[PDB]
Formats: sequence, C-alpha cells, structure tokens
Amino acid sequence: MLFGRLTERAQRVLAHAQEEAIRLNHSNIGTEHLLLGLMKEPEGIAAKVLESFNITEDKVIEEVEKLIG
Amino acid sequence: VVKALNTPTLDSLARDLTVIAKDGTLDPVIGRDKEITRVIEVLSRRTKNNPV
Amino acid sequence: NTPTLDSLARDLTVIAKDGTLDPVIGRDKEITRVIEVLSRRTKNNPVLIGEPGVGKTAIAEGLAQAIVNNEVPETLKDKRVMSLDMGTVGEFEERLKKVMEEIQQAGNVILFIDILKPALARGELQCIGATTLDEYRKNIEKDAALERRFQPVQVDEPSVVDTVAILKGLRDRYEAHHRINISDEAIEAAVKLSNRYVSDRFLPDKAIDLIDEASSKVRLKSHTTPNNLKEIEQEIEKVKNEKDAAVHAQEFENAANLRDKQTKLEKQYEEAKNEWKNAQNGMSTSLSEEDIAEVIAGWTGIPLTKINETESEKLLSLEDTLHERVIGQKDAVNSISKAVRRARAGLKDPKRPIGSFIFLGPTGVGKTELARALAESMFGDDDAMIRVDMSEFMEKHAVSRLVGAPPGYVQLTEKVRRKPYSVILFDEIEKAHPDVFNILLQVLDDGHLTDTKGRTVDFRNTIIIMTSNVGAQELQDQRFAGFGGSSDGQDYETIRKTMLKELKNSFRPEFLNRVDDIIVFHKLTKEELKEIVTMMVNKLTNRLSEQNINIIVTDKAKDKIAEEGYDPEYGARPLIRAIQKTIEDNLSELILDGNQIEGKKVTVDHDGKEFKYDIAEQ
Ligand SMILES: Nc1ncnc2c1ncn2[C@@H]1O[C@H](COP(=O)(O)OP(=O)(O)OP(=O)(O)O)[C@@H](O)[C@H]1O
Repeated sequence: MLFGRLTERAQRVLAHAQEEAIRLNHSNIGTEHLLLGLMKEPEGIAAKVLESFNITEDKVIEEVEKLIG
Repeated sequence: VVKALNTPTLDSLARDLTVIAKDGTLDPVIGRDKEITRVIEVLSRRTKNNPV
Repeated sequence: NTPTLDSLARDLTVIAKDGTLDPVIGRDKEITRVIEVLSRRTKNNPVLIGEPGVGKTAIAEGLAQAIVNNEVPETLKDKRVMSLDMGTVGEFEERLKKVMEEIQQAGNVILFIDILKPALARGELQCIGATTLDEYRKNIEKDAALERRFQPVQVDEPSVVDTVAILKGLRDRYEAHHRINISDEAIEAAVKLSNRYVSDRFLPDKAIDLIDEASSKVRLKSHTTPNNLKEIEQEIEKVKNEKDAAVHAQEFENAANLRDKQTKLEKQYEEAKNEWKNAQNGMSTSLSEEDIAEVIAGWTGIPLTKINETESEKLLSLEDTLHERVIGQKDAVNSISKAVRRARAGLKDPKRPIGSFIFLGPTGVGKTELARALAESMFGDDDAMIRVDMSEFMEKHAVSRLVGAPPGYVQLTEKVRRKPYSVILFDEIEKAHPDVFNILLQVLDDGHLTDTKGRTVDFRNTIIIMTSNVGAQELQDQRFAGFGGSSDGQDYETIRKTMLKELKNSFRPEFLNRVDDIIVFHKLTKEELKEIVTMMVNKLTNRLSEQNINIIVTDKAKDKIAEEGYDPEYGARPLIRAIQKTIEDNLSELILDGNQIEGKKVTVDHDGKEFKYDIAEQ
C-alpha cells in the first residue's frame, strides 16, 4: 500500500524532492529533501501547520542548506 | 493537525486476517504466487476442493 | 423403534430418506446379491469381502436407500438398516445384549459390522460383515460356529464401462455447482487416463479424482479480467481515497467534483461489467481432452508429449527409438517389435504377459540399456522398472519373499501391484530355486498371482524378461571358428535355433514354450564403439546445456579412446572409465578456473600422442 494511498500532492512532494536532489548534486534522496518538497506545496493541510508556526519558505531553505554540505 | 483537521459470532471466536492485511501491516508475501494459484485452483471445485 | 440401537449407532435409512447425498451408482448387482443372501434360510449373513477403499460403505448406503425407493422385495420391505462402527468398542458387553434383544423383538433391524457367537448360531441377528479378507480368514474362519453362518460375498471394483456409467450418472451434480459444461468426449478420456496411471486406490476414487483441476484451469482462465475492469476499479479506488481525504481536509470545494467523477467512473464500470458479462455468458464453458492430460502429466510427472498420443504411432516409433538409443544389433529390435504389437492388438491371450523374451549373450553388451530403452518407448517412464536378483533366491525359504511374508514370519508382488504397467527384469535366472521357476511359469501361463493375505495381484500388463548368462561360451567360439570372419554373416535363425537347443538342456522343456522370441545379442566390434563414444560425447554435451558450452570430439580421438579398454568380455564398462579419466579430468579444471571456458566452444583432437584442447568462440 505504498503508492495505493498517496494523494496527488504526496506525489508532487516526491517529485519536488527528486528534482531538488539533482540540482544539489546529491546522489541520495535523504530526509532533508522531503522537507523542501513539502515546503513547496502550499495547498495541503500541512501548509497551514507551518504557516501558523511562523515557518516560511526562505528561512527553512537556508536553514537546511547550512546544515547539509 | 488534530484541531485544524456481519456474522459477529466468528469474529470473537477466531481472528480475522484480511482486516489486518487491509491496513497494510503484514509483510508482503513474495514468491508464493505458485502456491496461491494452486490453492485457489484446488479450492474452486465441487469435489475435492479442500487443499492441505 | 429400537431407541437403544438408534442411539448407540448411526442410522442410514434416515439419511437416505432425505437423499441429500449422491445416489449409489454402479452397484446394482451387490444390492441384489445382498438381498438374495439375506433371504436364504441358511447363511443369511453376507460378508463384504474385499480390500478397503473399493466402496464397501457404498453397498450399505445403497441397501439402506433401496428401502426409500421401494425397490427391495417383500422379504426386506420396510426394514431399517443400522451400522455399528468399530469406534464404539464389562460395560461394553452390557449394551450389545440389549441391542440384539431389540433387533429380535422388532424383526426389521438389519445389523451391519465392519460374545456374538450364540447370537449368530441361532440366526437371530442378520448382521452383514464388512471386514477385509485377511481378517475374515483370521478371526472368522478359525471358529466353526461362524463358519456355517456367514456367506462370503465377493465385492470388488467394477468394470470400465460401469465406471463410465457412474461418471455420466453424476454429471449434473458436478455441472450444476461451478456451471461447467462437461463434454462427453472428456469423460471417456478422463476414465482412460485415470486407470492408465492411477491404479493404487482402486475404484471409484481413482477415476473421479481427475475432475478437480482440469475444469478449474479453464474456468479460472475465462473468469479473469482481460485488463478492462482492473484499471477502472483502480481508478474508482483512488478517486474514493481522494474524496475521503478531501472530506477529512475540510475542503468541500473539490468534494462535488470528486463525487461527480466517482459517479461517472461507477457508471462506466457498471457498463463495462455488463458488456463483459454478456459476452462471457454468450458462450459456454466447454471442456477439452487436453486439460485432463495436463492434469495427469503433473499427477505422475510424465511429460505431456508422451501422454498426448493416440496409441497408434508408438508401435511404429518403437523401432526408431530402440535404434537411436541402442547402436547396432537391429535383429533383436525387429524380433521384439513384431511380438509386442501382436499382443497389443489382441492376437495374443490378454491374460498372458505381452512380452516373454529371454536375454542371452555375453556380459557387457548392454542388455539393461535395451530393456530401459524398451521401457521408455513403451510406457514413457524410465524408472518404472522392477528388477529382482535371483542371486539371493537359492534356498527354499527364499520363495516366501517375493510373494509376501506368510502369516507367522513377520516384495515383487507388492511393488508390481502399485505399477501394473512396468517392465520386470531378472538376472541370473539360470541359477535359482526350482520353486521360482514354477512361480514364473504360473505367471506366464495364468497371468496373475495371489499373496498370503488373499489379495490377487495382476500380471496381464507386465512384461517379463529374464536375463541368463548361460550359453555365452558357445557364441564366442563361433566368432573365432573361421579365420578372416565370424558368425555375423550367418543367418540369425540358425544361431537362434542352436542357442534354443542348448538352452532347453539346462531348463525345463515346458518353460520355454511360453517364450515369444529368443533374444541373442551380437558382439562389439571396432566400428560399434566409435558410435558409442559419439553417443557418450553427445550425452555429456546435453548434460552441459545449463553452462551453454558446445563440445566437439574428432573421430581420431574417438578411435584413440576406443582401443584403450577394448575387451569383449568386459563390454562397454572400460569405455566409461576411459572417457571420464581423459576428457572430463581436464574439463573440470577448466570449469573451475574462474569460468575459463564458460560460454565458449571446446574441441577435442588427438594429434597422435596427447589430446590437445582448442578453446574458441561458440
Ligand atoms: N550400442 C551401444 N551404444 C551405447 N552404449 C551402449 C551400447 N551397448 C551397450 N552400451 C552401454 O553398455 C553398458 C553396459 O552396462 P549394462 O548394465 O547395461 O550391461 P549388461 O550387458 O546388460 O550386463 P549386466 O547384466 O551384467 O549388468 C550400458 O550401461 C550401456 O550404456
């Protein structure tokens, strides 16, 4: 039941993570890419969770870029 | 996220397998397709339809 | 109403009154025999003598059912049948007295069994036995009181036509369950194939056991989705999941669109299902004869290419198969080919064995190879051969081994019972106990035997071949009798007559009268071994098909290796040793050297001193 329950936005998050992995010259799809893929989907329920917690798009990108190499 | 969001006799006297398998918790049975097909072919018959 | 008898045993007339089970078919003679014996003044206790599994319970079921159908005569009219199982066996003796008293008082209760001697002496109980012959001759015959009170009745498996009638009688009971249209031609093919191979549990369970997968295969193949409904069902499921997620997301703007899409997909799925089921119902589930053959191919392991035959080209291809597997000496092949077809057609007596050939000649010529080739070309199974060595059958106590252990002490009959269609081969028949010769003569004449337990084995479909080493000294003298030649130029009939004349001196004159044809093997020459080497090379290449390696051996190497172990007495035994120690020793090292010759071509050539190996592309 891996792909039998994912919604349309769930696959969009995975596609965003996959396309961000190529640009960052990373051969491994780590957990740091799924976070970026989720942040670029302001339509899901999780979008309201981060919006209400003063979590924007530009801050998380630089915060995760600093941690990773 | 929370705030922003039938034959009952046999059910209690035994355990139901397809209910748990529906939730997607059991390990996927891989490589037993031949046995599954043999069992379903044997089971679908008027006589001698109880595979062992 | 005999309440005690109705509670301590199971009543059959109540079950037969409703008729929920299939009626007893093919037992129209056993019922009449039972009702005739029960009407006799003396020996009114019939016994169902027979091996378990032949349908002894069906006889009692039919006897009980005949009461409901009003087919029993006035002697057995409106009389219930009660069966007492062996699982209810002091306090035990206190119930049977009341049961027999109730039976005597009522007068319409018929006892059935699988202390009581005074009861049977006066004939107050019309019990019907169902024990096997071995127990009947061990516990009943030893008592004189029950000897004149029980009438033995022979109950065994019916005929093939009776089995066909039984299968056709219950056709509806199988066709109405899974809605399968069983063709008439499939019944006869199924009953033929079931008796051809499955002959262990007797009738009727060895013939009705084929209809469990043959029809189910086509039923399941025609019941699947041809990539039409599965995609629509997946789309419906994903739309339903998306709609549920939207409902739980408090976003009803897309809820209407999702509901409309789900309704449209449901309508499309209903239309597709209707149009598919109309097409499916437009045709019937007819059955072919190939399904039964496929099922029996997996039941016994026999390849489908052998089972799918009309039993007409097998005789023609027997000679070709024997010539291919056995190199040279076609006289024996032609002599045995003519005799087997006469018996197969029906010219020979059906009770007598099909083949009664005798193998004669020097050792190492390949008699076992010819026997295996014949068994494969006639029955299709290489391992369906039973070999009994007469070296151990030299004393008088050895005669009680192949026929079975007599009661009081604790082979061939037991093994041949499970495989009636098997080739039987014997060795050192010239040195055996005299009683074994009498047993073999009885097999060749009568066509069947009987063990100490009373069970009758079958030898009508068995081929008996006896290998004798006597007379080998005469053949070798003829080869060297004349300089520049041998006896190969002589006619085969003259040598056969001389060997037959020399054979009857040591054996019994009447023992050789049943032999269809005397088989005499020739000698191995230089040219014969060249093709044997080629056959060995071909077999080795065939055994290396998994590694995909092509091996070719030049005729020079074959000639060089043929003379390494040339000996008429040994035969072909040194050839295998020479082949294994020359080419295979180097082949194994090349295989183990990191797949050096994997997927390549290996050439064996003899330059005069050694065997140079060439490795190139394949
Ligand atoms: N023409 C032939 N082509 C190939 N192989 C042959 C040929 N003739 C004989 N052989 C081989 O000879 C071998 C001799 O072994 P086999 O056991 O058959 O001998 P036999 O002569 O029947 O004697 P025995 O009864 O003592 O075993 C056989 O295994 C067979 O492979």
